[PDB]
Amino acid sequence: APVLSKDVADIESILALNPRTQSHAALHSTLAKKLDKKHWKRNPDKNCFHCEKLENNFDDIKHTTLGERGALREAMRCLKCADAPCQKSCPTHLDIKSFITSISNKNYYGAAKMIFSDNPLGLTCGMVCPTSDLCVGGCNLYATEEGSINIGGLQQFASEVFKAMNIPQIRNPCLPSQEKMPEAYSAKIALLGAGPASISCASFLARLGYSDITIFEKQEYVGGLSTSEIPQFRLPYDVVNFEIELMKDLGVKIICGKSLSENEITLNTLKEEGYKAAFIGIGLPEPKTDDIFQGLTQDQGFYTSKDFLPLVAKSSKGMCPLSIRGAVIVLGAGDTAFDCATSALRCGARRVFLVFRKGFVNIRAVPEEVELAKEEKCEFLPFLSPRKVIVKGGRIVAVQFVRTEQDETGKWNEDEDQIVHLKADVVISAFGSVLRDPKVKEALSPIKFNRWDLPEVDPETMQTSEPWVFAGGDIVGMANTTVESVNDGKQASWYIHKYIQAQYGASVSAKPELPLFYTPVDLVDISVEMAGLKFINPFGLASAAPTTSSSMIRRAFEAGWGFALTKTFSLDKDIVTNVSPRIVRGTTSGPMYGPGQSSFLNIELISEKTAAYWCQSVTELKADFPDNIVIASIMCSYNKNDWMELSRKAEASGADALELNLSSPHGMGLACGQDPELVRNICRWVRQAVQIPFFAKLTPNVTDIVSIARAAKEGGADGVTATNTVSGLMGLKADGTPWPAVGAGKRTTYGGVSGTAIRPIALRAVTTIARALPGFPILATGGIDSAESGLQFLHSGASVLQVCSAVQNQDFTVIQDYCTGLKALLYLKSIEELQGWDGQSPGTESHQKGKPVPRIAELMGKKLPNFGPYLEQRKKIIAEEKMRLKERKPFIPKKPIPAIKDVIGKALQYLGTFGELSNIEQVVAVIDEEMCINCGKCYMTCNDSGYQAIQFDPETHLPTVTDTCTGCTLCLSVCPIIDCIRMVSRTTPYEPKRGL
Amino acid sequence: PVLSKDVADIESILALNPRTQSHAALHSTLAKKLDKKHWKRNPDKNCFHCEKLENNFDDIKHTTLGERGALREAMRCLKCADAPCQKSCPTHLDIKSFITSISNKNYYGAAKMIFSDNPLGLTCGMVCPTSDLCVGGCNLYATEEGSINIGGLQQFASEVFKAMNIPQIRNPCLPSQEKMPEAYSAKIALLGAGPASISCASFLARLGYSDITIFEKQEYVGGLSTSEIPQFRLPYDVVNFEIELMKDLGVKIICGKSLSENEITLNTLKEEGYKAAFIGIGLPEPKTDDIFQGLTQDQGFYTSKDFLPLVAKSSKAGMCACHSPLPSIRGAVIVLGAGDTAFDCATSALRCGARRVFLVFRKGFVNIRAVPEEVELAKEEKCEFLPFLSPRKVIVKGGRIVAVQFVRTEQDETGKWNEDEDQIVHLKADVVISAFGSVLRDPKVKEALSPIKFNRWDLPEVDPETMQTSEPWVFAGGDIVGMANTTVESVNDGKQASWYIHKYIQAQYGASVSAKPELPLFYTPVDLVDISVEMAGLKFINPFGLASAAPTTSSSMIRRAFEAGWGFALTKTFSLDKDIVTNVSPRIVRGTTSGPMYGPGQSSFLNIELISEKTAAYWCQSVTELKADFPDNIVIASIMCSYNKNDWMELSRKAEASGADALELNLSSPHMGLACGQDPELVRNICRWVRQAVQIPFFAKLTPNVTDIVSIARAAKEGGADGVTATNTVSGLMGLKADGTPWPAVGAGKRTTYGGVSGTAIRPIALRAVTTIARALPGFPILATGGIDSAESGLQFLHSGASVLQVCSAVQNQDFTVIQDYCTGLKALLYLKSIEELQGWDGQSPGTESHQKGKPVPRIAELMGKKLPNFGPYLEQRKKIIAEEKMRLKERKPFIPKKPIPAIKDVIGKALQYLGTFGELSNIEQVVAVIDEEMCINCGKCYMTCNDSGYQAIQFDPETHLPTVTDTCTGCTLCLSVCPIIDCIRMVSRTTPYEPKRGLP
Ligand SMILES: Cc1cc2nc3c(=O)[nH]c(=O)nc-3n(C[C@H](O)[C@H](O)[C@H](O)COP(=O)(O)O)c2cc1C
Ligand code: SF4
Ligand code: SF4
Repeated sequence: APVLSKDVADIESILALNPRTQSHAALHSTLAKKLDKKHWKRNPDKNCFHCEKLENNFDDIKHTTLGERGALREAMRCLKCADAPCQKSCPTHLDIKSFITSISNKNYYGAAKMIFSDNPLGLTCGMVCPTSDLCVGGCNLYATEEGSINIGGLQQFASEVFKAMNIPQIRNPCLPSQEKMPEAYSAKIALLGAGPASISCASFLARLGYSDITIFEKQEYVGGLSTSEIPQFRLPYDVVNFEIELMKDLGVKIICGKSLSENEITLNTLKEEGYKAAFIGIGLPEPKTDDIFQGLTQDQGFYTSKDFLPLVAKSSKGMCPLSIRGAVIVLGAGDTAFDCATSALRCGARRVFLVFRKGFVNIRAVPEEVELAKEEKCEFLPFLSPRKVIVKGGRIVAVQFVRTEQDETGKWNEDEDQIVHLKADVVISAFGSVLRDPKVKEALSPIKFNRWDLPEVDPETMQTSEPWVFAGGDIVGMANTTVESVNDGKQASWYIHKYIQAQYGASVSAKPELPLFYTPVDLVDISVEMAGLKFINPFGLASAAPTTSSSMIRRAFEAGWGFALTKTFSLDKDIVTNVSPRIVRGTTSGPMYGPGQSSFLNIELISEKTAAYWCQSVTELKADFPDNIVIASIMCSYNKNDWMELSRKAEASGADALELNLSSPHGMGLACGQDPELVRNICRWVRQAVQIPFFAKLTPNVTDIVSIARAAKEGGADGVTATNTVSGLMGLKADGTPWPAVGAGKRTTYGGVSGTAIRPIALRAVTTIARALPGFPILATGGIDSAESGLQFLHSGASVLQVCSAVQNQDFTVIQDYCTGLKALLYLKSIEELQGWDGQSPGTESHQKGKPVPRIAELMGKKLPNFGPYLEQRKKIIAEEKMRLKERKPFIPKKPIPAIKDVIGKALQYLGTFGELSNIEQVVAVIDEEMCINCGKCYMTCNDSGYQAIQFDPETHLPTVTDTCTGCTLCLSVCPIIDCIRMVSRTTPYEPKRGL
Repeated sequence: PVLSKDVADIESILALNPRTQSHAALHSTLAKKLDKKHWKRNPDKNCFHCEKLENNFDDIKHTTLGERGALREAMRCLKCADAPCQKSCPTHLDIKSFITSISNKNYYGAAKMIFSDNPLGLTCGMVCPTSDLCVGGCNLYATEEGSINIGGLQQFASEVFKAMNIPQIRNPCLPSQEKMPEAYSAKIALLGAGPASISCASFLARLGYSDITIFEKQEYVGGLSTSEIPQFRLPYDVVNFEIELMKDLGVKIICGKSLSENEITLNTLKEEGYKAAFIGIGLPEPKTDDIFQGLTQDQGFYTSKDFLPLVAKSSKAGMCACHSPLPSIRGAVIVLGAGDTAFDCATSALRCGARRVFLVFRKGFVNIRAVPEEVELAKEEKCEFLPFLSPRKVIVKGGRIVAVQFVRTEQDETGKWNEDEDQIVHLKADVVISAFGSVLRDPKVKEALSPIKFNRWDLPEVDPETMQTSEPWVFAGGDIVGMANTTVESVNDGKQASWYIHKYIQAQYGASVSAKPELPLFYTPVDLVDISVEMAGLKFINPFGLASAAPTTSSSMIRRAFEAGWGFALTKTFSLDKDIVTNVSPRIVRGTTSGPMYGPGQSSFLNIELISEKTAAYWCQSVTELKADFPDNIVIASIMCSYNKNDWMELSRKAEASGADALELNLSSPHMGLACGQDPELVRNICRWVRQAVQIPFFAKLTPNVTDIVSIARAAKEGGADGVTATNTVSGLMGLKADGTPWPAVGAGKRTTYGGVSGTAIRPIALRAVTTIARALPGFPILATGGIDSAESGLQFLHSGASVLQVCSAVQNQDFTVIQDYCTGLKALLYLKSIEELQGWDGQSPGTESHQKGKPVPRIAELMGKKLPNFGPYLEQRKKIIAEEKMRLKERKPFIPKKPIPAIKDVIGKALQYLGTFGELSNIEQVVAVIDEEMCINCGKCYMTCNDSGYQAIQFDPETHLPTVTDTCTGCTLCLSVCPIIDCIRMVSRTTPYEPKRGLP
C-alpha cells in the first residue's frame, strides 16, 4: 500500500484545469492578454473587415431562431400577463400568453394550434415579422434589464415542431355534414393572387364552411412575395409550401397561369361566370422606378429589385444559375433594399453600398433586417439622390449623385455643387413597388381608386365600392407586413361571409366569430371513469385556494375543468379564523421571482365559509353543470357523530363524492391521517353514513403511506387522494425571523409545502400505493402543471389529477393547455414515423444556437470548437463546400388512439426492488463534440463529485470521457446542452472500484 | 341569493381576467395601427426626433443591474472551468468565482474577488468594452440567449460593497509596520493620478511599501475617468470611492505638481531620494490639425480636450474648487473622429443642448474605433453619421464658424485611402469638435524624462513584460505607453509594473523575491472575523464540511477539499467486506423539481447509489493519512452494518483506531419502514452497541422519511449518540418519459427503484427537521444536511439549531471551491450585524429603492399624484416631467462596528423564539397587500392570482394596467408571492375593520 489518499500522477495530470482556491492576484501583461484574447474569441470582430465568403450560402441567418433548450428557457421567462400588450400589439391578435404558456409546458401542439387559429401563416410570420415594431415592442418585460421575450422565435419553434409532426388541418368539426350545409355555402368565391392576403382569406372562408373557393394566380409558383422575393436565408421555401398544404387541406382550389387583367380575368367575366364574391390580393406588381435609369439593361448590370430578387429566389429554392461580381450599389431604404444588399453577397459581390435619399433615422426596413446588412460588412451612404449612370464598355461603371438635406421645417432639396462619383458594377433600384399596369386597373372597372391609384376600401370591412368585391394586403396600401396582409384576409373573410349569406336570404351573428384551427388531434377522447363517475377530462381543481369560493369553481367549470373539490369545510362548531400572511413563495430553487414558482408554503386553515354556504353551493353547481364532477371535502374531529352528520349533509346537497380531509388532530403522529387505526375507523363511519363514493386524502408526512391507504380501503373508502402538502419551513431571513411572519412578534408555525418541488414525493407515493393496492382508485396531487406531468401520474397509477399550485402560478385557463396537451400525447402514440420522439419533443439535432451544425468527414473528429481560430477554420471548410455544390403526405395513425384507461399504471412494471436492477448491464457517458459549448461542467463535476474520468483539452475546451467512467451519470445531469452527453452501454472491462 | 355567482361589482372587477377563447378574433389593420401606440414600450422607427437631453446626466448604460436582475443573470452563468471570459479580461478577474458569489447572495465575496485583481473594479464594470473583452469570450455566446452581462454583474456587486462603506486594510499577512525590512520604507514617486498609477500605487501598498507618492499635475485626481468620461456613463462618486480605498492603504497624493523640465524631473527625483518612479501621465494633448489653426472657443471650435473637461466640471459635483456651468452649444454640431473620444463629444453635445449632431469619419462604418456599447448610445440619441469625409477647410463667415468643407475618401485596389480632390461637401455648422485622440507633444515633459529611450510613435519605450524603461529604476504604463486602450488595460499596466518595481527595489536593498509573481489580494476587516465553532468537544475551523456522498467517493477528493478550505468531511459510508455492494448505472439524475432548466443550479438530484465500493481497509488507511496531514480539519468516518451487534462494534472500532475524529452512523440498512433508521428501538440499540465500543463522539444520521423525526433523534440520544445529522435524502421518484419508462433507467429492461432526493428542493423539509429536534432536545448537537448551497442558507440552519453544515448537491452543481464563497459570505454576514447604520439591510441585501431596470425612479410632486406607467403616451408624459426637473437646475467616512461581532455560538438556534403552534400566532393583527406603482411592470399576475386563487380583491385598470388592492383583501399574500418585481408589493397592517367572510351568516 502506498498513499491511498493522494492521486497518482496520471490523475494529477487529468485534474490540471480543475478550479483551485485562489491565494494571490494573478500576473499577466497587457501584451500577453492582447495575444491570448484571440484564441478564445467567440464573436464578430472589429479588427476584421472581410468576414466570410457568403457566396451561394443560403443557410439560416436569423438571430431569433430557437431550438428546444432555448425555446423552453425563453417560454419559462415570460410573465404570461393578463390582458397582454404583446397580443394587443400583434396585428392578427395571437393569444401569445396562451401559446407561450403551452410552450413552457412542452405542449407544442396546443401552442401551434393557438398560433394558427389566429394566423394561418404563423410559421412565416414567426420568421419574418418585424416583432420590435409589433408584439415585442409592447412586451411588459422590456421594463426589465433582460428585456422583452423573443416572441417570434417562440412562435417559430412551436410551429416548426408542428410542421414536423405532419398533422393535417381538418374541417371545423362543429359544422354539419357537407351535404347538410345550406346552399349559400356553395357560392363560387374568386380570390385574385396567391399571396399572404388571399391565402389568409380563403383559409377563413374554408373554415366558415364554404366549399367552392378558388385562388387565381398569375405566376406558376404560389405564395406571393414570401416565395418570389423574401430571401431563402430568412424564409425557407418549405415553410411556405407547408402553410399552403394546410390551406389545401380545407379544399381551397388554386389555379396558376390566369391573371386579373383585360381579356383575362375581369370583374365582368367573374360576374358572367356566376362568381358571387371576389377578393383582390394581387399586391404591388411593379417596381417604383426612377427616370434616370431608363434604357439600362441587365447586360449593362442594371436591375430593379423586381428583376433581381426573383432571380436569386428561382436559383436557391423546388420553386420553378445566379453572377454579380464587383462593387454593387443598392438604392433605397426599405426591406426591399436591405434584401438585395445581402443577396448581392450571395451571388459574389465584392462590396455593397446602400445609398439613402434621406438619412439614417429615416430607415424604413425592419431593424432586424438592418442588422443582417451591418454584420455582413455592408456600407451605408446617407443623403444622396441619383442623377447619372455612367456606362462604358457595355457595362455601368459609376453613378453620380447629388447631396440632399432638410431645412428645419422638414422638407428636402439638393445641392448641385456637390456630387459623388461612386465606382460600381451593378446598380439595383430598390425603392419600393406600385400598381401601374392599366390593363390590371381596367380589369377592376368599375370600383373606385384613390389618389395613390389604389383600390379604395372601407377599412373596417375591406369592401370596395362594388359590394361583392373586396381587397386586402399590399394592394390596399396600408399593410407593410406579412402579418398585416394576413390580417387583411382575416377581416375581409368575415364580411365576405356576411355579404354572401345576405344574397341568399340569410343573416349572420351580430358579434363576428371566426372559427379556431383544427386537426384530428382535437377529436381524441380524454374522458375516464373512476369509482363509477365519468370525468369529461381527467383534470380537476384540488381543495385549496383556487376553490376558496364556489363562484371560482363556477368560473373554472366554464373554462373547461373536469371537476373540482370544494375547499375543505367543517361543522359550525369547528369553524376557524385564518391568519395573515399565510401563503408565501418557495425558496426551493433560488431567487427567481415571478412566473413558475417551484413551490409555495401555506399555513392556511380550512374554509372560513360555513357548511350551509357550501352545501347550497354544491347544489347550485350540480344544477347548472351536471356533467362536471363536484367533490365535497369535509373535516371533523375524531368523533363518529360529526363525521356522519357532516357526510350526510354534503351528500344530500348533491355532491358526486366526498373527500375526507384526514389532517385533523387526534388527541403515530398527531393528525388523524398519520394513524391507520384512526383512518380505518373514520372511513367505517362515513361508509355507513352515505351511499356515494368517498376518497380519503392522505398525508405524505408518514413513515409508510401504504399502511394509511390500506386502512382506508379496509374501512370502505372508494379510493384515496395522494397526497396533501409536505410539512416544512420555507426559510429564515438573515436576522432570524421567519416568513410567513405573523403579528408584531414575527411568529410562525410549520406550514405545508406544495408545488413541483414536492412532485417526487407525491409520485413515489402514488406509485407505491398502486403497486401495493393495485386496482384501488387514486386521485393524484402534488406538482401537476402540464399534460406531460399529469401523464407521468396517470402512468404511475392515478386516475384523475388535482391541481393547486399550477393555478396560483397562473389562472384557470391552463386547463385549455392541459387538454390539447393530453390529446396530443395520446395521439402521437399511434404514429409509427414518430416513435423516436419523447412525447412532443423530437429526436434532437446537433445544435449550437439551436441551428444544425454540419456534417463533413473534416469537421467530424478532428476537434474544432466553435470559437477562436478553430471557428475561423470551420467557416472556411463550410464556405468552399458551398462553392463545390454549384413530398408532403400526413402521417396516419396505425394503432387506435389509446384512452386514458389504456395508459394508467403502465409504468408500474418498470419499478422494483434494488436487486431487480441489472448490475451487469453497465453504461458509460459519451459526449457529442458538435453539440458542446465548452463549459467544463462535466469535467468539474466528475473531478469533485465523480471519478476524475473526463479529459478537458486546455486548447480546445472539448471534454473526452475515458475508460474510468463508472456511469454515475452526474455529467449528463449538469450539462446545459440537452442531449450532448448520452449514456451508452459499456464496451470494455469494468470491475467495481475497490481501493486496495 | 345564488351563492355560487359573482355579484355585479365583482363581475366588473373580473373584466380583464383571462377566459378560454372559442373564436378567432376580428380587428381591422387600421384599428391595430391606432391601438399599437397605446402600449408601446420602446423607441420607435416612425419616430425621427429624440427626447430633450439638455442638462440630463442620468445613467444611460444598458448594462446596469438592480438586485433582481443581477441575481437572475448570475444564476444563468455556467461558472466554467478554465473560463475563457477570465482569459479575455486584461486583469484576469476570476469572473466564475465573483459570479458564483453574486448568485449565492454574497456580494462581499464577489467584491473582494473583483477588487483583488482590479482595484478599479467598479469603474471597470461601468466602462469596459466588454464585447471586445470578457463578454467576447463568454461560452454562452454560443446560445440563443447569448453571453453573460459580466460588466453589469461586476458593477452591481461592487456597488453593494461601496454602500456597506467598509475600508480596505493592510494585507493582514504582513508583520507589523516596525518589523518590516528597511527596503519597504523606500521612497516611490508616481507621475499622474489616473487608473495606471492608482493601480500601481495600490499594489505597491499591498506589498508593504510605506512611502508611496503620486504627483498629480491637475487639482482633481483620477485622470480621464474624472476629466473626460461623462458623468452619465461613469458617475464621479465611483472614482472618488476607488481613490479612498487606495488612500486607506497610506498612498499619498499631491496635486498641482508636474513632471516637467520646470518642475519634477527624473533628476530632481534621483537627487531627492526616490528609489523608483512610475510614469502614468497618460497622453496630455489633443491631436490637432492644421486646418483648425488659430480658431478659438469664442468661434465655435473645440478640441475634445477643450470640450469634455468643461462638461465634466459642471456636471461632476465634487471635482473642482471652482464652480462653473454647462457650455451652451446651440445649433448644428460636427464631431470629427470615430473613437471613444468622438462619441462622448457627440452625446455630451446633446446635453449641452445641441440642436443636431453629425459624426463625420475619415473612413468606413466598417472602421469605427469605439465599442458598440457606445456607438449604440449615439444611434439612440438620434445622432447622424457621415462616412468617407475627411476635412479640408473650416469656413469662418465674419466671427462664427458657419460650415466645414470635406473631400470624399476611398480605397484603391491597393486598399490605401486617398482623397478625391474634386468631390467636396459643404456641411453647414455652428460648432466644430475635433476628436482625433491624443499625443504627448509637450517638450517640457519629454525633457523631464530624459534620458529614457522613446520610439517611433514618440512614447517611452518599455519592456512589455516588465513595464520598465531604458532606466532600470523608472517604469511606465497606461496610455503613455501606447498599448493600453481601455481603462482596464491601464490598470493592468500598473499591476504588472508593481511587481517588477518590487523586484527592482528589493534587489537594490540586497534581497531577492520569489520566482513566481505573488501580488497580495484585497483585504477588509470583514476577513478577520472568526467563524470557527466547537461541537461535541471537537473544534471546527469553519462550520462547512463535505457530507457523506459522491463528493467524498475517494479520500483523494477529501484531500483536495481540505486544501481548498473545507472545515470537515465525512467519508462516503463504508462497511465490512461481507456487506460490500455493487453499484448500478445510470445512478444519479437531475431533478425535475424546477422545470426544464439545464446546467447550473439544479434544484435537486435523485440517486439510487449504495454505499462506498471501496473497502474498510482503504477507508481506515485513508483516515490515518488524512488526519496525519490535516490535524486541524475534522474527519468523520461514516459507517453502516446490518442489525448485528458484533458487526457494528467491530466496524466502529476499526474506524476509531484509524484516527477518525468521530463516527457518523448511517441508519439506512434493512433486514412502519424496512430501514433501521425508521424505528426508534432499532436506533436506540444500534447507538447503544456503538457507544459501548468506542470513546470518540458519534452522530446518528437520521432519515426524514418518518412520521416523527424527534422520536428517532431522542432514540439516538437515549443509547448514547453525541448528536444527530439531520437529514438523509427524501424518498422519491424523479419522473418518467412520455412513453412510461423511468429515469434513471437501468439495463435492457429499463428498470428503476425508488431513490433519494437532495438539493434545495428538500431544504423546507430539513429545516423543519432541524428546528424540531432543536426545540425538543435543547442543546443536543445537530449536523444539518439538506439543501445548503450558500452562507446565507447556511445561516438559516445555524439559526434553526445546527452547529455545523453538510454539503453535497451544491458541490455536484459546481466544485470544491464554493467553500471560499461560503467562508467570505459568512464572515460578511456576521460582520454586518455590528454595523448599526445597516440595520435595514436583510443580510447582504440593501433595502430596495424605486427601480426601473435598476435605476433610481423619480420622486417628484404631481408625478406621485395621478398614476402614470412606463409605456405609450404615459411614458412620454413622464419623459416630459423628466425634461422639466432637469431644466429646473440650469462622503465616505467608513462605518465602525458599534456592537460586538457575533460568534457562530452567538447565533445558534436564535430562530427558535419565533417558532410555535398555530395557536400561538395572532389572528388580531391582520395584514393587507399594498402595491408600489413606480416599481410595477404592469403584468397582471397579482390580479390573476387574486382572481383565480384569492378574493377578487385587486382592480386592474384597463388603460394603465395598474393594479390597486382594494379593502376586501384578507392578507393571504399570494400576490406578493407571484409578483416578478422584488418588493413592489408590500404586506402592511390593516387599519380598517375586518370580517373573515363566511358566505351564509
Ligand atoms: C394555499 C393552499 C391551501 C390549501 N388548502 C387545502 C384544504 O383546505 N384542504 C385540502 O385537502 N387541501 C388543501 N391544500 C392542498 C392542495 O389541495 C394540494 O393537495 C397541494 O397543494 C399539493 O398539490 P399542488 O402541487 O398542485 O399545489 C392547500 C394548498 C395550498 C397551497
Ligand atoms: S474587468 Fe472588464 S474585462 Fe474584466 S471582467 Fe471586468 S469588465 Fe470584464
Ligand atoms: S393578499 Fe391576497 S387577497 Fe390580498 S391582494 Fe393579495 S392575493 Fe389578494
